[PDB]
Amino acid sequence: KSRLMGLEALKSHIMAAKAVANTMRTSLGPNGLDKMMVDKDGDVTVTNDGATILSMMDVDHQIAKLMVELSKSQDDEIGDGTTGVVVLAGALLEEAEQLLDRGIHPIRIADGYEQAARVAIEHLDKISDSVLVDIKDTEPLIQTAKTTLGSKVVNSCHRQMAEIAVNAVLTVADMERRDVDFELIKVEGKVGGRLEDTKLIKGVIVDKDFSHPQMPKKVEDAKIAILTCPFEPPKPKTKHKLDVTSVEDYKALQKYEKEKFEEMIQQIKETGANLAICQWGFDDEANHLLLQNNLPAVRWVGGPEIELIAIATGGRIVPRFSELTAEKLGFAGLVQEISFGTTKDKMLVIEQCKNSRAVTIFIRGGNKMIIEEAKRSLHDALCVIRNLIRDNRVVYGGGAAEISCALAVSQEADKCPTLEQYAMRAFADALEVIPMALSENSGMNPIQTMTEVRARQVKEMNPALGIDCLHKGTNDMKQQHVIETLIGKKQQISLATQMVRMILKIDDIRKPGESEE
Amino acid sequence: RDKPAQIRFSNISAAKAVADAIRTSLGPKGMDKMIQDGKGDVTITNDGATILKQMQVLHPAARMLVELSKAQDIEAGDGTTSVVIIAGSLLDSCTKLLQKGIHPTIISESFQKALEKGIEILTDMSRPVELSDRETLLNSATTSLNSKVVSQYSSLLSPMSVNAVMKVIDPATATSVDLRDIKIVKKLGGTIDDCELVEGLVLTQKVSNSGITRVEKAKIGLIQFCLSAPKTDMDNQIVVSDYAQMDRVLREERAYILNLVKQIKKTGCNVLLIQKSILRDALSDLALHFLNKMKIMVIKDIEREDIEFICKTIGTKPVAHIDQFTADMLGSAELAEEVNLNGSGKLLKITGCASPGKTVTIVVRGSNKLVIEEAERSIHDALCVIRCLVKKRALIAGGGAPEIELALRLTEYSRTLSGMESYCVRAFADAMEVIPSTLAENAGLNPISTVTELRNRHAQGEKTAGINVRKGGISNILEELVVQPLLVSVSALTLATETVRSILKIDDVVNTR
Amino acid sequence: DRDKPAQIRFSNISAAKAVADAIRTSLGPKGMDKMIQDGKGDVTITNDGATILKQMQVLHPAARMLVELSKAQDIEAGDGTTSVVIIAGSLLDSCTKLLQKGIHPTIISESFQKALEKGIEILTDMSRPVELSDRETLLNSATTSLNSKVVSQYSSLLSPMSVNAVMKVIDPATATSVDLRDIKIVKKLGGTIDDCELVEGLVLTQKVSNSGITRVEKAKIGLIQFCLSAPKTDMDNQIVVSDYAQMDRVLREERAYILNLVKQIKKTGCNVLLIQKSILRDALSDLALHFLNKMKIMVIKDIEREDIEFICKTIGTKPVAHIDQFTADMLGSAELAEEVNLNGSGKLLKITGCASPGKTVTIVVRGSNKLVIEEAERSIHDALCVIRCLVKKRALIAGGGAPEIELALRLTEYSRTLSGMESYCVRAFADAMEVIPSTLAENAGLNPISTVTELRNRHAQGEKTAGINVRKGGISNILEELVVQPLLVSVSALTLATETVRSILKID
Amino acid sequence: ADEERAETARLTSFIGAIAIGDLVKSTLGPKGMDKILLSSGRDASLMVTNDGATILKNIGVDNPAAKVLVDMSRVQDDEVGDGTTSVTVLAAELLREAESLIAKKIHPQTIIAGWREATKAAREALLSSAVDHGSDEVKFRQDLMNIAGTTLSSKLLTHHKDHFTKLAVEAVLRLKGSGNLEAIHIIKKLGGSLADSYLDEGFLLDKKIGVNQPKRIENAKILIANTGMDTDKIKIFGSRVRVDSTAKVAEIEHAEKEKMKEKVERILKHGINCFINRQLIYNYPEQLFGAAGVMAIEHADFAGVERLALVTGGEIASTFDHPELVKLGSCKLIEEVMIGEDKLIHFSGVALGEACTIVLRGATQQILDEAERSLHDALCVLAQTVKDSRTVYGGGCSEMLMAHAVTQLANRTPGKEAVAMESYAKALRMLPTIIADNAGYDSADLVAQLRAAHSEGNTTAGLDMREGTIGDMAILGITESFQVKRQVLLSAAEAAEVILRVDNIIKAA
Repeated sequence: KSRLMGLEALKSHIMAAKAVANTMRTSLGPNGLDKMMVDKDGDVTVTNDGATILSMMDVDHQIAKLMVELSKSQDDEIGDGTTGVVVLAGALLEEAEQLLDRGIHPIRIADGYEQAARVAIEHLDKISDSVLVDIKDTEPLIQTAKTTLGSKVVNSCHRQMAEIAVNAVLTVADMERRDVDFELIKVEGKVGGRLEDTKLIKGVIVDKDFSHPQMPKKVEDAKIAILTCPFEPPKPKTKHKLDVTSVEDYKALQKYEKEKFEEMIQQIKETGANLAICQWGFDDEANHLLLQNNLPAVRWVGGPEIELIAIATGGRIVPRFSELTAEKLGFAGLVQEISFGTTKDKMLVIEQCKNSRAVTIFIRGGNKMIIEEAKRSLHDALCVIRNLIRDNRVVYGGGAAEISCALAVSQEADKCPTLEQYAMRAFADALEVIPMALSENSGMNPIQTMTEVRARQVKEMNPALGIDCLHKGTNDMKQQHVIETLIGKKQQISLATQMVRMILKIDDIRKPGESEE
Repeated sequence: RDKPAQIRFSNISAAKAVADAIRTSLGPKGMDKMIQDGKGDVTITNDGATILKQMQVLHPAARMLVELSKAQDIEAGDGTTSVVIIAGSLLDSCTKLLQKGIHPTIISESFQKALEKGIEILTDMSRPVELSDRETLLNSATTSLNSKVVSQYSSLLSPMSVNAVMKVIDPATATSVDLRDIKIVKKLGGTIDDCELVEGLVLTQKVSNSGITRVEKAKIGLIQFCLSAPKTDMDNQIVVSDYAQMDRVLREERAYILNLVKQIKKTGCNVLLIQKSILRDALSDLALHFLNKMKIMVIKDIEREDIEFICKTIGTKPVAHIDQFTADMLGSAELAEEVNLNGSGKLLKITGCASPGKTVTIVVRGSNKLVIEEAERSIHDALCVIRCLVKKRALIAGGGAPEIELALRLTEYSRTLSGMESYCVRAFADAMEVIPSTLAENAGLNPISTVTELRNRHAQGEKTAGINVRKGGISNILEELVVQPLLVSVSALTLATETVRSILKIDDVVNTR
Repeated sequence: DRDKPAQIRFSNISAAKAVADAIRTSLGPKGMDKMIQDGKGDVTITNDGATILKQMQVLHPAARMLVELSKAQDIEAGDGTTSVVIIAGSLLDSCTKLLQKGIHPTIISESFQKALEKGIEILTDMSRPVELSDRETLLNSATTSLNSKVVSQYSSLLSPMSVNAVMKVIDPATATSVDLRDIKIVKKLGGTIDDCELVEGLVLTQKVSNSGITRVEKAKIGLIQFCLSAPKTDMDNQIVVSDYAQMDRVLREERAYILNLVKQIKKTGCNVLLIQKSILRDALSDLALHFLNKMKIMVIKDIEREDIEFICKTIGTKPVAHIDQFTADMLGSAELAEEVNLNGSGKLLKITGCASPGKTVTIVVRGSNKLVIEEAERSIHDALCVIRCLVKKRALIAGGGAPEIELALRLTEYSRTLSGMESYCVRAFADAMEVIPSTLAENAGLNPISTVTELRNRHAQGEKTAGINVRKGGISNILEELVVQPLLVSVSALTLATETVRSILKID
Repeated sequence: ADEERAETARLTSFIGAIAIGDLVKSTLGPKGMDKILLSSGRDASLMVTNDGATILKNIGVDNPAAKVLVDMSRVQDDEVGDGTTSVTVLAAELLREAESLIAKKIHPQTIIAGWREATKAAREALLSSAVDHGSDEVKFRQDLMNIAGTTLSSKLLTHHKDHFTKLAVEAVLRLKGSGNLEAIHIIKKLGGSLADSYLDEGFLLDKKIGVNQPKRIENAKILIANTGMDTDKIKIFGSRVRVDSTAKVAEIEHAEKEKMKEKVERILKHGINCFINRQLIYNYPEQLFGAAGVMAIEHADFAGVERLALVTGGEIASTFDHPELVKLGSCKLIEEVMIGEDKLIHFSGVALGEACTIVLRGATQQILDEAERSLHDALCVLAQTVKDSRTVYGGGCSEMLMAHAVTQLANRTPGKEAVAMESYAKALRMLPTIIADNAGYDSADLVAQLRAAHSEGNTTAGLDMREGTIGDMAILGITESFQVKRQVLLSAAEAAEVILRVDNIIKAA
């Protein structure tokens, strides 16, 4: 049995954590550097967004396991700082450690970090503006959704993705609460186009069942028929072969399909669309004979899809042929059949104004990894406004806010004294570590560029201008247009200052001898 | 390459542990050192203020600190550990700042900027107290003497220290009352009770026996002249082979010189400090006792101390052979007094003389030199802390306590500088909290109760005050009667700043062959 | 690095001389046998280049280049398997240093491959033309090589039969390469040497015709790559009887295949039929083949494919794998075709005369027993080979490695004439020729060290006269005891060294 | 999953990817020396390469940063054709720089920074060395003939290039401003000589059903079909494969014949004289097409039936889903004709005028597929050369030009950017070392003189690996098209810059 004492556990918790924290701090900003992922299979992928890459990273060490779990709740509400929490959660870490190695209790300064976290929050909440609106946010969202794409996937602004990312939110932002959730719009990766090729859709879309291209591709009404029941004769993922008692009975079999096509087209016709969304992909030899009866059936698409596209309209799926009902059929403001990619077939585009419980931005890319990180772009540009929806709020800096956030916490240390002065010592500096650690991964001295805004924070307060994430010569967090929700920074603090305290939870570091295996 | 870092780190390493093993300081802490040396020699050492100098350490930065140990002791004479205790307080930040992306140059002026601002704030916590005030002399001596060897004889030494300084005092807040000025002499016999402040110049020489002058009318000593006699400076062709002719040479040699010493007493001399050189034998043992037949106080091989002080005070120069008589370059003397208290000790006391408005000569006595040195180093450091208060008129927190006051407040200037070295300042501005908790270091069990408190004890006391390190109990660090002039602490910071800043420029590997 | 590649190519350079050295003291019959343990762990006694390299061998790229060397000599010639392996390590000494002498290995190669050109230029210049249309001058340098070499006994009998095949198969004056494709090496079991024959049509290994014609005129050469048995499942025929009520019903359609394809043979008409083996073809109905024989077609049932191959291309019996492909036209037309029990014992279908692509002759190796049939092989074949070398490069030359030492002397001075950074290259190149007869003047005994010294000087003096008598192994005449290189036996090994070497020098 | 920080991954990035840039630069130039191909894990059989793409495709590499280059190698090799071994080394050339720069304290951010702008500075200097040749057809003729076979130089088989490039330029000479490589039907087919590699005007099939289908036809209608025959496609003419009763399995064959026979009808009733099937044709419908005057070619080439659909104007049958209904391939000429040793079915009168069949004839397929590997990369450059008719002066000429350009720009820049940008144009100066040292001749002579030559500036004298010495680029044929360079100048610095942002590598392997 292994028995660690105090720092020993901590020191054991220090090893990979800072090393993991080290990989974060060179990822900070465009100054920072992406984290490549080579899988357990050896799959080589450039990635980011710590919880993402920390999910790709295999967490054996304990403290890293929360780094996946902590940063999870970080990415959801915020979208950024997931790579930045482990920075501070690694930065504030050896803050306490050296204090613990200065003889300072975990009983002592650990509260002081949260106690300095609130006041840094309290300080942060002043920095820049807790205020935005559905109009203002757009420009922060522009400089978000330009750079969110313009960091991960490309460095350029792609507008059709940029504001469609924010308007997708803005489309379901006002659907609920004046607050969207992160599922309440969806990002659907498929590549038929380039990156810039995308589909903003107020409902979910799929590639329509095509049992032959030459058969007419049609779309009608506003509405769709979402079908567990037969749209035409259903097929239950099972072959049906040709058995007819006579050579004439085969051609007599031919009518059975087409008549049951239009009959159950007519049975779908009155109810919704003329089109299927059918939980059963039916015989594609027969399906294109119904595509020869036209009114295209969408079939051979997931059983979860009929569920999906139904609920996305707030509707249902018709379970039985006798159960056919317009409400048991899905909806849309417009169902349209639109080409997926430029050259390929026309995917059924279901744009749902009869409800939108997910407004799906559909995205195309030259490649996955770019459309991925364009998706992975959108998600953050989607997440940052998920802060904005709740409080329309932002801030400018990690090298403006924090050095200023620290500046309050700075002398507040000796305003503390006894216990948490060494905390708000070790807190304030740990804040300025991020502009340091970003100036680190910048081409600049992490001390001097931190000294830069240090002098500036000895001058300007609550600065809209702070060090360079965008790696410019001028450092203006407003005009670097590094834009982060003051909710997020606040939540990040709450989340980043969190883990370090949590390793102190109870007095038991006690293991049977296995704390990792 | 790697060569600069390691040894520079080792300069920060080997010297730090030495400087870390330092702080047991201020009184009853730790256990005594009966020291088997690196050579095995066994030696008992206590009160590490002196042990600093006594400590024998090699390695470039480690031996530097013993040479830096006198740095506080050389000019001041109070709180000799103050520079050595902070010799590692800078080495605290050294590692980090080299590792922080901060250049040894940026660390170099960092020591300066921390030194610059440090001694600045210390002036605010320096309470100016009168430079000539008997108390600010007596109590500075007392407080020191309380920490120095004798705490009882302090009441004798402190005014004698005052009276020795107030005689030589050149009242100022600048340099006055030097150590070359006050002449501290030791006499076997008497007592520390009989340790005598003597305004006039008292030469400590080896005087032949007694029946010599304790009395007035003496022309002063410091003579280099030999006595020319047959078989001394004069040619004798009398050949020595047979014992009788070998006998004939000493008798003319011995019979003649007694007239020479009469000529020496004819000069008015009851005292001769004889050159430690020999012109031939210079003054022979024939001549020396003939000098003692004339009641002339005579020391062959006289110390260098009574050679320069007799030049400094009495204004004395050698005089020629007494056949050639003298130029009377011997300074003015009147009372040539050999104190025999139970006959112990040979002490030449010149009461009245030429004097340079200075040089009190204080006779430090006792049953033995050990009893004497109980007073001497005490009265010296009492003179010194008085001299320090004559040097700098003030009394600050004693025993390293104000550095923790300087700690917090230099952390404020860590923000005011807002520079790359402001971080450096910050690292060291928190590295001055180390000493009081660390002074407690070495004694015993269940340790930690001392540590963060002594940190906080000023921190909790805002920028005002904390517990005294040498006294104890929650009070003002500054006003205790553990008090030292501002000089001592601003000295220490100035001293460790440089030698430790040299480490920053210590680089590669270079050794004189 | 080029150096790791060098160290590789040095290892290539090294290992290429390593196992090839077993060939070098093996040069000629005076070159010595090498007992060679094998991957099976078996002693193998071999004096020859083609056998030694290809028998026991290893994984090194040089060993890969070894087997290429005699082989590329073989497809060119089949003559000089050893000598072509002797020229490599020769140049491999000319090669290695120029690297170490500060010359780039492409410059080294573009030297030697060009140094080849200029170098081997004078070989044919040193050489002598001989008549490739005249049977003797063919047979001469054929047998003169065979007089210079081992095979005599049945050669001097079958070396004119070689040329008898060669004279027949030589259309032009340069006699092209006399591709031995125009000749057919065949073996009858019974019979003696003198039974060895040359037939314009093709002799076929065995034959099977049961009720059929043993000798047939103007013979349509049939090819059955189809079956005479209806396709197989559990039987030869299509008959599998599980019921009689069904058997009457099975009776109806199983009557055709045995009739039709059989009759289709004589419906298109056939005087002959080539049929691969009842193992090579699924089933051959004898009950059908008997009637097929009895139709008085000449059936060779179970005939080997590679003769069929030589029948298909050389005498023009075009592929029939199918009824869609079975016509009277894709049949060869045999001016005579005969099953022959004559020429000793055993049956052979002999197409005698045919309409043929190229000039097709079947030279049937024969002898009182099997080895004497095998003695008849190189008896026809070796001459065919030394002929096909003499014809492909028309001129003959005095052999024995004198032209090695002869032109080794010269090209040096002409290399030295080139100057440039490749003069030292081409001279090293030119030198390499000397070592081949050295080993020869070594293996034949006594002093190679002397031999090439005077010779290359004699080659500035008498040249063609003074040379290496393979029997003597010293300064002598390959003219006095006749050693003739039909140029291609020499012309083959010329570039093959430089080529793989150029490659392996260019090889990283 | 193990996090690789800066120098761990980055050295691992250098050691592989620069050496990946090495054995390929060992192949750089025709006198880039032959590399015996020693395969990793399989296929001990050894080719010997003058082109490093082989090694990249042959030999797998464990270095992930090196796993990137082979793809970027294939980016060039597929998309751009030539520039394949070159895109790998110039990155390594820029990586050799970042060897220092990283350990020289320069963050890879900055290392990209200059190379961001520096990439165009060479591009722009190579836009300056970009000058339109081929502005005339005779120019275009020789401008193709310039960079057509120039694509084939380092590529192992530059010899039959004589016949090959003439073929290669003619087909693209026939393109006449409209690049079509599908209108060029690529047939690699054994038989005859390698100089017997051929270009047909028309379409062609290496597939020959035989002579039991009509061989030559004029005004022939070609059915382009996946239509099956024994395969039993739709629209029952008689029982297909099924069991509907006791004897229904027996009603299959004879009525499957009728089904095969009316799958003659449906196919024949197009009025075709040729039925070209990308799928099987049963012998009865086959021969009943042969009896219908229809040439029915079994399992005819996928790309062929596709190009026959493209070049001849044919539609695929939708796999008999157009029994009578599919638009025919129409080629007025059917020729079953022997190129090489094999009768090949030639189709002329095809819809496209640029429609051609280049028949690459192997005397051996090792050179044949090599001819085809040397074929299309030219055609890649050729279609590029078609669209942009122009050159850039290779052999280090524009390299050193760009080198002296970007460096003197790296001399007028020289902020953080030149730290990359001086590192940049040195690669432009370092590749001229590679080919000349491949040529086995001092670069420090030539390069530093080529420097002086391009420090005077030069479009003409450049290092000729043919001569192994500095020599003219007048458009001598060693003057490269602007086509590949811009692509390599784009593609090469990328993988460098790509790894420059990701030094952080998380490895669960």
